[PDB]
Amino acid sequence: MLKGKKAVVTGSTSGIGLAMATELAKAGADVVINGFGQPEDIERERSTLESKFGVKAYYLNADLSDAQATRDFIAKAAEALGGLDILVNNAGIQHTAPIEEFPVDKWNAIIALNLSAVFHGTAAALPIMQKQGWGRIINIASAHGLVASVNKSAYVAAKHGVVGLTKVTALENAGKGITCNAICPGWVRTPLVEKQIEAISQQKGIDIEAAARELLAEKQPSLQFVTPEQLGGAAVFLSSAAADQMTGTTLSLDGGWTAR
Amino acid sequence: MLKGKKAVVTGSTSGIGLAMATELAKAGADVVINGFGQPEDIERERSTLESKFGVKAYYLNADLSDAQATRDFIAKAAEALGGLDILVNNAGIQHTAPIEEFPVDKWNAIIALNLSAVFHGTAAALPIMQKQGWGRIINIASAHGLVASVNKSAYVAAKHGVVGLTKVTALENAGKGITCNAICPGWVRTPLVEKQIEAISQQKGIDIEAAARELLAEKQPSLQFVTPEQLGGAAVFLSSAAADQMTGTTLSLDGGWTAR
Amino acid sequence: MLKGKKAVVTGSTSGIGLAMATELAKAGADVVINGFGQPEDIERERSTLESKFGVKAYYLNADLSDAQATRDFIAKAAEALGGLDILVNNAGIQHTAPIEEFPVDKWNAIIALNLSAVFHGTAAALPIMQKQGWGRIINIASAHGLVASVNKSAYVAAKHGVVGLTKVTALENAGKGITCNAICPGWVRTPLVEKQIEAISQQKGIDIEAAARELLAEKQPSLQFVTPEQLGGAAVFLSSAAADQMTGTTLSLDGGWTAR
Amino acid sequence: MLKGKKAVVTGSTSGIGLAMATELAKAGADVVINGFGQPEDIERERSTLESKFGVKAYYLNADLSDAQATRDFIAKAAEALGGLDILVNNAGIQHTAPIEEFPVDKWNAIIALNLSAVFHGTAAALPIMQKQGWGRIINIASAHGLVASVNKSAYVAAKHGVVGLTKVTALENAGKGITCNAICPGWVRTPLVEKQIEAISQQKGIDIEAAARELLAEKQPSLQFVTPEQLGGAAVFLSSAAADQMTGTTLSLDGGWTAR
Ligand SMILES: NC(=O)c1ccc[n+]([C@@H]2O[C@H](COP(=O)([O-])OP(=O)(O)OC[C@H]3O[C@@H](n4cnc5c(N)ncnc54)[C@H](O)[C@@H]3O)[C@@H](O)[C@H]2O)c1
Ligand SMILES: NC(=O)c1ccc[n+]([C@@H]2O[C@H](COP(=O)([O-])OP(=O)(O)OC[C@H]3O[C@@H](n4cnc5c(N)ncnc54)[C@H](O)[C@@H]3O)[C@@H](O)[C@H]2O)c1
Ligand SMILES: NC(=O)c1ccc[n+]([C@@H]2O[C@H](COP(=O)([O-])OP(=O)(O)OC[C@H]3O[C@@H](n4cnc5c(N)ncnc54)[C@H](O)[C@@H]3O)[C@@H](O)[C@H]2O)c1
Ligand SMILES: NC(=O)c1ccc[n+]([C@@H]2O[C@H](COP(=O)([O-])OP(=O)(O)OC[C@H]3O[C@@H](n4cnc5c(N)ncnc54)[C@H](O)[C@@H]3O)[C@@H](O)[C@H]2O)c1
Ligand code: NA
Ligand code: NA
Repeated sequence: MLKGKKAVVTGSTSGIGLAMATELAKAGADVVINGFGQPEDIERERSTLESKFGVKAYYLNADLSDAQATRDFIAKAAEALGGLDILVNNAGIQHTAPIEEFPVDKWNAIIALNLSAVFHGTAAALPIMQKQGWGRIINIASAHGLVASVNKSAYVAAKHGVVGLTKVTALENAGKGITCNAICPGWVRTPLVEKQIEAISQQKGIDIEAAARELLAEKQPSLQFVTPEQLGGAAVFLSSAAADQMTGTTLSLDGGWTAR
Repeated sequence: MLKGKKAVVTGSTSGIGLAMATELAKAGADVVINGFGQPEDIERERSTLESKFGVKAYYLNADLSDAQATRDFIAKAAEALGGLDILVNNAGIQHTAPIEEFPVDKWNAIIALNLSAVFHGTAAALPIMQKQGWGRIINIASAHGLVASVNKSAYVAAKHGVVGLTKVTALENAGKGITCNAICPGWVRTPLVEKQIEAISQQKGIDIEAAARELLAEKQPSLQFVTPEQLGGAAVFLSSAAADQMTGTTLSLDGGWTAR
Repeated sequence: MLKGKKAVVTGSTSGIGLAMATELAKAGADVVINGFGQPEDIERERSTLESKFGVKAYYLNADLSDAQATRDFIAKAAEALGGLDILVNNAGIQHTAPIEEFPVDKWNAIIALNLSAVFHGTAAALPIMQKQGWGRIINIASAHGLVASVNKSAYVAAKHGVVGLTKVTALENAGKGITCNAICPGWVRTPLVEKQIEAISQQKGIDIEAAARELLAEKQPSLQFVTPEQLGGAAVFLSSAAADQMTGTTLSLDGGWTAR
Repeated sequence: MLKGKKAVVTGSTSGIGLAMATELAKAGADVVINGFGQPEDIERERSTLESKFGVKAYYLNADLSDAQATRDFIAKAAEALGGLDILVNNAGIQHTAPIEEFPVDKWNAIIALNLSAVFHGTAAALPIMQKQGWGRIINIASAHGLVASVNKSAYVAAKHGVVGLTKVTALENAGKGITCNAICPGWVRTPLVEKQIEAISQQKGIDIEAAARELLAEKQPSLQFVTPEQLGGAAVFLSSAAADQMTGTTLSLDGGWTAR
């Protein structure tokens, strides 16, 4: 547990990030959440963190595709929390197309959010962590940080970048009480994946649940989705003392994707 | 936690394996321990598992360099425990020499224990796990399962083998409720490493603690040893529900060794 | 050999790229070269390709940190050559600083050139290669595409990105007669590295050649630099028929860096 | 080219090894071949190396699953050739079964040949290479040296072991003029694979060529087999000066297998 700890999760209004936020609050951390969505939904999430788990929670809206906005977000988060012990760099987007058709503006958007925001958020968080001699940076990469699939040039590039950046962060901070690791999930049935399921379903002329099975069968040997709650549990483990010497590495929760 | 669970740890009379056993018993598992040592020491360890943690504990002596003895060990362990939910394949040895000088009998001994015993123990455990639709196989590999160092041909080969075998085990059992993963530690200050520290100390004409620092500085960016307790905590995480879709992968606790 | 082939090498006015260009021309390819430098030097290089090797050579100035300029460069290159069989994405820059001090504009410049230019150049080249059913895309990544070092966040990220992008390119084009691979060199004594050598020399108060030895000793077990000519030979091999089923992979020429 | 060079290829009476031998002889090396088969066939192969390529060729029968026989084989090979510049450790076997059914004697046979023979052959060859300050050790691993498939526990373990051993060999010999690398092929249509094709064909009730397509489609994105001649060309490249700083690494010729 994490009582007393101060955590920030990017892209935590929904999906994996919301589950990360929830598991951290359940472990006793105060939490800054972030991301887009309907204002009434975001506020109900923020207030639920506080009323279920007895922590402080803050929502800071920032579009993390802008470098300065990300750096300012971290400073505001730290001010809200009174410190910053755990940063989860989670916000991300996807777009599928073959390379020769891949929109330039989608390349730029995915690099900006999925890769550069991790750099700017880390850069802003590190001096706070270095001053207190304790920190956790948890980057949400992907199985696509280690291997590739067709039609995902920007995302694969970005996620491979995140894995590299994680290593660098870990080595620069080696021995300082700060670790940096990349969680690399396989398929998790959030809206980011439901769109891909829907696309397969129209391509193949099949019901959505058949399409979900086809999506799994191609990549994920277990034939089951990874859950956001599992991922939250992994982030809680990374934040624990057992993981004090776990740094610069990848934690794959991928149902076997990368074993073959 | 693991209340009700039945665990076997090979090479658990001392070192990392003893800490694994201890963390599993603390989480509520009954435990079979194994390995060499003074009989009075081994019995005090066995009885301490029971009296501190309120579990059942058994010591089964088996030299796991013999295939049949390993397979018979698993059967006896399962009979003692009334089942087998978690197998930790930990027992291992080391010998350093350059390849052209590496004793053939040391090659054979390290392959037999560090690689083949993992295969024979898994083979014996799997049908039990397959019948109950739940299992954890946790192989203790090394950073030397992913990268190399000089003078460790047999050990590096073996540990790379263990990582491959882990993948295979995971894929054959994908979706059955059984996962298989390899913990890959960096330096942990057990007697296996203290011998290497002593060897450096004589080579360099320096005190043991200087030698320990030199051993770390060459490989492990954090400049701190991984602890057996950290490793036990990782094994407990691998046994948890959060790790239900973690299979076929490596969990590096290595102070940054593999990041560079 | 490559008689008849049409090759483009980015960042080929000096360094590794010039050697790539030279080895390709020696194998009989016509070559488009690119990059910055003194106009008289660039023209002597262009004319030397033609007069020593009896090929056609063209210099096209393009700043490949601009997406549209890269895409237009490829189109102009193809028009000059009358086709495009081999693309070597080589141009790159470096900047060293720890993350919290790393200039934002240097992050952006290194991502733009070292990662995004590979994407835009590939995207423009692919349809030409797809129409003729033969192509080679050769991306110059680095040992820093697979592992990290301190103070190189942007470059490591970018080069890891290039390795991911290489995979994607290879899978999208699998079986079409087009391969895509990443050459991953260790240290090569170009001006990009001589600046780092000079920096070590001032930090340590030592002569340049001592500093060059220290730079090698830390990373590169062979204690010798990789040469640009070796790299050119690797690119020629990748362009050969023996490499028709070599695709989506990395070719490390790194003196052992990534083995440990 | 390799005029003057002295090469040994294990398991070169047929398959990949025969093609390796042939490409080396074509490049001008004298060659020792090895392996099982009909005596009239083996002698026609030996004499053909000499009469087509104008080199000396020798057949030495040794069962390389025996350590001493392997070490004695190398000594006899060196005596026949008058030296030993290039060793290709190629001989291997396969057996498919799930782990719990995998015969113990097949585990032992595959570890002995596919892993331990590489160690014993390297150990015997190294002192010869160290004395002349030049050598090439080329280990034939597999895509199964980097990733896994079901029902191939022993082979995957062994091939992962070979990749580890390759690294160690390279680091111990770093800077001595000796390199060690692992070629990692995907599917190559030799008798080792034709048996697996036949097995699929009976499982699925389909013609052999359909079965060959299914075998490729599952693993190898290019949908085409790697050829033995391609592999021979890779071994010739590894033996060249361009590869003087290529050491401790893997060269994947796998049609994209490991990119996804
Ligand atoms: N779903 C999966 O299968 C899967 C697998 C591996 C990795 N991932 C990664 O997990 C992360 C979360 O994915 P998800 O599936 O939960 O997606 P999601 O689409 O469900 O959630 C994305 C979150 O990011 C926020 N966000 C989007 N653009 C933003 C911006 N510019 N600035 C700030 N916040 C922004 C969204 O509002 C939301 O909170 C992403 O990095 C994704 O790449 C997902
Ligand atoms: N110490 C480290 O730095 C380190 C790092 C990474 C991986 N490892 C691995 O962790 C495992 C445990 O190592 P350790 O450092 O605790 O070593 P250790 O020498 O302290 O303990 C080895 C244990 O194995 C037992 N054992 C030895 N031979 C056996 C045999 N033939 N049959 C049954 N049991 C036998 C010993 O009695 C003891 O219980 C080994 O697999 C080792 O490779 C260790
Ligand atoms: N030198 C090494 O040790 C080493 C090792 C591994 C990988 N690399 C990579 O090899 C590649 C070449 O490096 P190098 O050492 O030859 O460097 P270099 O500095 O000697 O040459 C860089 C080349 O890129 C050109 N270039 C720079 N900015 C450009 C721009 N915006 N547009 C177009 N061209 C531009 C330069 O004019 C020059 O031709 C880079 O991608 C580098 O990352 C180098
Ligand atoms: N065929 C493939 O798809 C493929 C792919 C990747 C790696 N490999 C590896 O390539 C190597 C050659 O495989 P192949 O497909 O050519 O197989 P093969 O069965 O066609 O040839 C095997 C060769 O090894 C010899 N051999 C077998 N047992 C031996 C022993 N005990 N001692 C000495 N020689 C012995 C055989 O006589 C023959 O010369 C093996 O290491 C295999 O693992 C093959
Ligand atoms: Na893979
Ligand atoms: Na490494």
